[PDB]
Amino acid sequence: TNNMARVELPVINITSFGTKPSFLNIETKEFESSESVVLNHLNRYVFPGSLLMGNSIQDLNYKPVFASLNPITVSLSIPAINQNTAITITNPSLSATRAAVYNYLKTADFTQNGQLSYSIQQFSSYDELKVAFGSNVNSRNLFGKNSSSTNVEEGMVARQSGFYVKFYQTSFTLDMDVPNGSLVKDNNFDSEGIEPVYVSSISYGRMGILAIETNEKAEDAKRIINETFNKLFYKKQTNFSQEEKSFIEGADFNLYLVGGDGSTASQSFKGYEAFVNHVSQGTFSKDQPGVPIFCSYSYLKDNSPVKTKFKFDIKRPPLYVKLVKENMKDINFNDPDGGIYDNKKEAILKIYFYKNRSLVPTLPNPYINFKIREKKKKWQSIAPVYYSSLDQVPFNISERILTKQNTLQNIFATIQTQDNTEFSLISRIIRGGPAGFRAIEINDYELVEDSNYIIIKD
Ligand code: NA
Repeated sequence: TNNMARVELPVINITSFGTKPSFLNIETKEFESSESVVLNHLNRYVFPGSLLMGNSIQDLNYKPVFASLNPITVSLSIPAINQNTAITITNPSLSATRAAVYNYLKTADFTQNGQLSYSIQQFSSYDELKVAFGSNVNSRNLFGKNSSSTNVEEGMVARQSGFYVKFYQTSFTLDMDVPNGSLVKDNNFDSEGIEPVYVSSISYGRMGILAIETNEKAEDAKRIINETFNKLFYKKQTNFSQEEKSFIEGADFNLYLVGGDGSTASQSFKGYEAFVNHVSQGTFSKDQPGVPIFCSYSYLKDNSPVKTKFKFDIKRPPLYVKLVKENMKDINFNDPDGGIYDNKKEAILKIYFYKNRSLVPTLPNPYINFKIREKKKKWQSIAPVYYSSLDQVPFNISERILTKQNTLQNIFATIQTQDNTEFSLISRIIRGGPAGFRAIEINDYELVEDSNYIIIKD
């Protein structure tokens, strides 16, 4: 009605844990998007010219501003068949858009599958999927991740590796010409003091965001996902390999589908049959030609593009480590209680790397330093000495700090402690020689406290 304030859209702050979208750095990262996925409950507000409260778009809590609008001219493209046609919509509204579109399509050549696209991103927090939606939508709620599993933080990838596949089929697009003058006819409308935005570009069709958690290794998961999407989604081919089918059988899949008929589907699944049902190309027709899957907005005053700003706070992935004695061999070389008792306890030391206290594996980068203390207690006597417990033995104590990295890039590492063998000496105890202690060598190995990891001692 009178003057209007431009509400600055806040920077969307995303905390991630070792992950970011592939298009970055090519810790903190700032970047921008200009397309927003249109959840299908909002489709009625997403049409060329649609006027929305300027402070209501980033959280997707669209609030329309009722106003009388001048005619608008849009380019209607079917990109799968490189067709472009200009149409003027005299009275911008949802229903003016649909009447123009449906009427054009009844006579036009169309597309069965539209223009295909997919892209893969790694992620660790479900907040990061906000990037794929191009808004501050609560992606945790959309994927069912706003509750805490016992001893695994809420909103997180639970398995080793998380990936999301944003994939969509664009049947047609609507792109406004920049208004030559005023988008609105008269400035009596009530925008509650706030400069509004209007919808200036829309892509139509169907879109999914497929969340994939898996315990396979990130490098192999990215590869398998990409190759199966290429084969199935791009090339309509179901002949997968033995490697692909088994990854599909073991991965957790969570699909958020912006259906091309207006429906919204959240589907969890597993298995090659399900994967082929949900990743196969949808099909369009003239009576179901697609619905808004993403859009872009422009400011009313100056038609300038509304930008959604993202700031990733990339934290270090959580690292839990457990020292474990494997292939334990305990040999009593003799023991007749006629002098001799010789026990040699040997094991292969392994550190296992974990994402959380539920023992989900992780693969720390090869530069993180793991420290293991070898506390050697050594004690000898020519004749056997009686101690009620080993606490009372006057050990010659000595310590080494062993340093190890995940050189071989696995979810565990063997800690070699001696030349030309993988075995560590845990204890050599000789008794009698008679029924007391003649020689005690025990190595107590324990992880050393460090800021780069949390020790699980179990
Ligand atoms: Na939608």
